[PDB]
Amino acid sequence: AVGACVLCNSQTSLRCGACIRRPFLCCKCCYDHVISTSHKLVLSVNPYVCNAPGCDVTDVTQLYLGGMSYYCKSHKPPISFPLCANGQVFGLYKVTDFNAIATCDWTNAGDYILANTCTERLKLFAAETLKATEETFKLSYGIATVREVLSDRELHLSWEVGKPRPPLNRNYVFTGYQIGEYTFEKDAVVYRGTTTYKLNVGDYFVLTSHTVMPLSAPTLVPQEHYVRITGLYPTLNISDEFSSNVANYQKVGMQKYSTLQGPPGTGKSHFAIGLALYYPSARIVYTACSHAAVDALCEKALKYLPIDKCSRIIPARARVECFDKFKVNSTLEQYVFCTVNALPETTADIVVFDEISMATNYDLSVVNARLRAKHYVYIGDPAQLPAPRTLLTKGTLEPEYFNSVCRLMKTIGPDMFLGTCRRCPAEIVDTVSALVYDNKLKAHKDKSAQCFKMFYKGVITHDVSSAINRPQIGVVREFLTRNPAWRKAVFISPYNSQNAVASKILGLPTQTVDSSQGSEYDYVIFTQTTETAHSCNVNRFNVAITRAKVGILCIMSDRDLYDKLQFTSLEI
Ligand SMILES: CCOC(=O)CN1CCS(=O)(=O)CC1
Ligand SMILES: [Zn+2]
Ligand SMILES: [Zn+2]
Ligand SMILES: [Zn+2]
Repeated sequence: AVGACVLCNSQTSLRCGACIRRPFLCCKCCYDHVISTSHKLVLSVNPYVCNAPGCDVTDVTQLYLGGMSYYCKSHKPPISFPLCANGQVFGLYKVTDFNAIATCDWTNAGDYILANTCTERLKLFAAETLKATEETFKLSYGIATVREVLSDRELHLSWEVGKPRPPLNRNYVFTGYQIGEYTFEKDAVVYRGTTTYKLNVGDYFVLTSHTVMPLSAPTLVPQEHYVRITGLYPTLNISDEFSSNVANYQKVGMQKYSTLQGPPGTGKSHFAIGLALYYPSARIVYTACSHAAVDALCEKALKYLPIDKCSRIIPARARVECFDKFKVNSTLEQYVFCTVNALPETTADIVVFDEISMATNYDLSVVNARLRAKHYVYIGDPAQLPAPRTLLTKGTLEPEYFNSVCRLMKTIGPDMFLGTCRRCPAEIVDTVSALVYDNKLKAHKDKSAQCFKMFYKGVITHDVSSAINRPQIGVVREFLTRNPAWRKAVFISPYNSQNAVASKILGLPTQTVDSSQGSEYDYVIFTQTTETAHSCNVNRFNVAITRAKVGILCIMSDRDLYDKLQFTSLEI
């Protein structure tokens, strides 16, 4: 218990006992904390509790130092000094924002705003506190037990009484009982196990509540600007394919860390892999939160980088399927592709962190703790989707508050901006450029004349809280009969329940906006489903319409976003 203060680093024996993370607080900061919050328990080698037998006084403001022990007002000896006096709490080696982070329930957007506008040490305290809160909230949910096994992909569940039921979607991953991780989609429910096991009745599922480790490293290391490219050796012979990013790869070698805002289809993966061709002797660790984002970088590296110097790090507890073409778990390879949670303790000449809007400050800090690099490159787009904040239910989380990297890209601007979209028909590029990019995203493709929009509110039904709009799926069914080229389209919507109904009626492959991020399809059929803050979110709208290479059909509920779509309007 000899540590450093989380607000001014002043060494102390004091730790707040009411805080879920028990931060070390100095004599002056422990006081401003206990005097302005319900948090009154103070800890050291021994807690600040009354030493008199059977006495339950633990409030530090009601306690005194009786020589070597602590006593309340009713038990203190004549020669006793209060623990709280002169703006200090008695201890060895003798903040409004710290109080709000220590006592908030993380259900409001203002909680996340603060966790990102506060000092660096408070961002790590905020990130452990939030993650610990999120993990103890997983215990609140009830146990699901297999009642009847219908087939190899359908079952019927029996839920625990008294405890709420967690939302049935791919967002929530259960642990079977240790028969492997499992997931469900909606009394006919679909069951998907990470490990193929002959489903037994009586075997139950519980959400994987993992221990929240403390954070040591900052979210962002302190910025360093250099006059020359440092520790990296460029090629003079640089492939014409990657010539557009040569000035940007040099900016990467002349700064400790750099930010790259890359709208959809502007060449983020190409920039990331081309940085390896530009610094060809440099050891690069490629990281992202999801296995899908690490795999998309693995796909781009298979096409340009030597496959024998590549390695895909897969955690021993292999959850879902991964990239198979690289030698697995060879930590020492020049190119290592790995998710943030599976990152080994290693060093690199460059660390590339992709899909930065999906990172949390907890993820940012983990990467700085496991990887010691000469250069760090953060690639993503703050106009794309952030990580789901399971506790947040009141207020909207704006892009400048997703993480430190996004906060920077939205305030001081990004260091590098990929300004030309090569994926989308110009109708889509023109819509999202005006919507989220201040008219600075340019269209490489021409207008495809295959981008359509329909204003159809339909009928909104609900499977618990996940929404369905059957008349919107019916309008799509009518459209498909008249436009059979759209047979190979991917169906996208903001709700998995709309996607389950569209899968059975249309037969199209189905994807939620959130799971479609970073993917591209020739044709996209999007039904807005509802007029909610979730379905009207401009970042989600931006991701939804930028998945299409050739054509898109948008069946809209919101007049604002429908009027903003620079598409050909249809009728029926
Ligand atoms: C030369 C400086 O360029 C930028 O900062 C790029 N900026 C364009 C408008 S945006 O897409 O809204 C935010 C990114
Ligand atoms: Zn302090
Ligand atoms: Zn506290
Ligand atoms: Zn007492």
